[PDB]
Amino acid sequence: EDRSYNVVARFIGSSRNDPEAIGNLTLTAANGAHVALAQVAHIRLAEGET
Amino acid sequence: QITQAISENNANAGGSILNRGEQGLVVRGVGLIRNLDDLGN
Repeated sequence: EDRSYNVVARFIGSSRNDPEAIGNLTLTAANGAHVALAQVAHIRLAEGET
Repeated sequence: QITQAISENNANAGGSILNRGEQGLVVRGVGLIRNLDDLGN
């Protein structure tokens, strides 16, 4: 109608609850193989200014 | 294709908020280019 909303694709719940899960998340590659980002992007924990 | 791909390869994004218990965690990440050694990739 006159109203409008957004549309969002998001990982479900515990999919990311923590660093370990996010590490095990996947994305594609040039060679056509799913690769966990933990194999490429180093995931750590640090505090930072609010 | 080179210029398109290398101009596409440079970017960053925020991860909103991850909740562990009552603790909110701003998910931050950066692959942002800094030195010229990272330019080679």
